[PDB]
Amino acid sequence: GVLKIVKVYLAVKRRIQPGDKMAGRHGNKGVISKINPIEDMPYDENGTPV
Amino acid sequence: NPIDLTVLAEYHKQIESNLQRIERKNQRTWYSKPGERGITCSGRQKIKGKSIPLI
Repeated sequence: GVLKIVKVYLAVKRRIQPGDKMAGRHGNKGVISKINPIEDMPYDENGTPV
Repeated sequence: NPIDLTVLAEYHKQIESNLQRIERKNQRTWYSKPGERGITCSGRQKIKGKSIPLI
């Protein structure tokens, strides 16, 4: 019944955003609530943020 | 000398025979049977949905 077939692949790139599910290897799940800037972070005495 | 439409019947038979030959060839090479291995491709056709208002 079919004359010819055209197959089209697509590729897309997914960044991260509030809503995704990340989880460690010990069973501690989580949904990313906020996405803060760098300077609102707890930094230690050496200056590097967390 | 009565009336005559023999040429009409010959013309109509010619149209029918030519159309039957063309449609027999198209239905011969479009619904063929694949041999010993099967259908070498797949259809894969899918239809999604839309947002259709109802005014």
